[PDB]
Amino acid sequence: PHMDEVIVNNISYHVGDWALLRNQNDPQKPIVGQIFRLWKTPDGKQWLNACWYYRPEQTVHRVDRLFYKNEVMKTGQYRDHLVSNLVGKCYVIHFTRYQRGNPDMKLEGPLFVCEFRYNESDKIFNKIRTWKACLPEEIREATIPVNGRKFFKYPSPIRHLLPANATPHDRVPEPTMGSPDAPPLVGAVYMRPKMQRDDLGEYATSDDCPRYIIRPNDSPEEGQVDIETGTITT
Amino acid sequence: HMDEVIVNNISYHVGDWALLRNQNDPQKPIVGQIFRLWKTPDGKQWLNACWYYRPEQTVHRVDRLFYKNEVMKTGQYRDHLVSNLVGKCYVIHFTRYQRGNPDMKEGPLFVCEFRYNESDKIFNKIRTWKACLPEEIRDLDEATIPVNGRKFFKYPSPIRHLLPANATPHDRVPEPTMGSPDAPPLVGAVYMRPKMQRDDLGEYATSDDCPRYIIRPNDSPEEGQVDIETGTITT
Ligand SMILES: [Cl-]
Ligand SMILES: [Cl-]
Ligand SMILES: [Cl-]
Ligand SMILES: [Cl-]
Ligand SMILES: [Cl-]
Repeated sequence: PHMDEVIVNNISYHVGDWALLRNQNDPQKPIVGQIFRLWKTPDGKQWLNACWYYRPEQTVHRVDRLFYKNEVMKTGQYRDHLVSNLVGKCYVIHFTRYQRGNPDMKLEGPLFVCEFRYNESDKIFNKIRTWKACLPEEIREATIPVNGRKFFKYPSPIRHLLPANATPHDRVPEPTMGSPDAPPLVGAVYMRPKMQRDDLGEYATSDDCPRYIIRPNDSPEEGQVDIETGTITT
Repeated sequence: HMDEVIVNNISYHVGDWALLRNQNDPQKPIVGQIFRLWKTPDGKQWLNACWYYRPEQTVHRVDRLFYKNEVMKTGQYRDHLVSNLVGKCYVIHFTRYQRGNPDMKEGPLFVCEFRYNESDKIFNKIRTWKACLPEEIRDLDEATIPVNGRKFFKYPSPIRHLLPANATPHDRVPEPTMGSPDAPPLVGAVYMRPKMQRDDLGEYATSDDCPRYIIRPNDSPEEGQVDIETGTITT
């Protein structure tokens, strides 16, 4: 609670900003996060606190779970970093909002989409339906409407990590830890029975899937696909 | 991002000296000074205090002397839940307490002369006291009431009884033992060293010399007024 701004490599950061931080577990895949607090310590160094958002490969989940192209999940981790950890800006958008249009902004980096909060303790994904309560209180934006947008969802990036002797009644596995001051080195996958009803299109094995979701190999043959965001309009 | 914190109907502000619950000893609180306060997304209120050790919590020569209520400054800037605050206190700078008294009224009176190196176990006399404070009050001037002819009783180490039975003047500096990591050491250690002839700060009981403003154990003067709580004597 000292500073309203910090500058790193000729770039400003403020509380509320979406930014990337150095990951000690993978120097090429940065931690995606949002700054909640800035300050200076007695020694002159500048510090910040960001709520960590995990990439799919960093979570523990069923092997059949599908993700959006650039999906991230919010955690209960709020961590302190030397501002010299910042490696650039990005932008995380709430899926419900992104369903209806694009952010009216000039993104200064990669765009990530979030639909779920991740319960690190019980390994449980929960749809966030009140984005506002997730943000720092001192920031609680326009949107460019798009006609009928759909989302390609893709299989787990760590689906190849299912144990050879897995069963649908296995205990939920633990993530693998690397550096203590970093996101999990790698999550883990496990097996469960199919389901009939699937309101949010979470799993590839479910009988039902929402109409705005295109599951792998469904392969439509009409519309315009945005390779980068894996979105499609028609 | 907070201005003040109210615990048990007591207001705490940055730059304040206070007592924090010590998980190694519920009746011997951590002495600290509040460097900053803030609220986390969940609403809990936090603070960052610079820890100050008591003698029993440090590693030092078995013949080291200490003032009554002496504390040392450390490099430990720790975060606490403000619920940890158990009371106010005040830490005064030896050189100041040497000339007189603080001109104010909210708890136990400690004095600090030395800062403590946790890596090499070195005590270094503090000459620039303002540099140890939070930036916000670093240049704030305080009132001191002059007291002529004040001397200090020094006291033998409270953990002298922990000297190994086979100690020598050339044994390596020992390590403290840690209890809770969310707390200062459960207890420090003592070791032996050859004594010195010149000792300006009156640090050791075996030194030939001792400055005039210090009175070592057994060296009792048969005149003057003694304040029991602080071990100060005048006239
Ligand atoms: Cl899952
Ligand atoms: Cl760091
Ligand atoms: Cl595609
Ligand atoms: Cl010593
Ligand atoms: Cl705590």
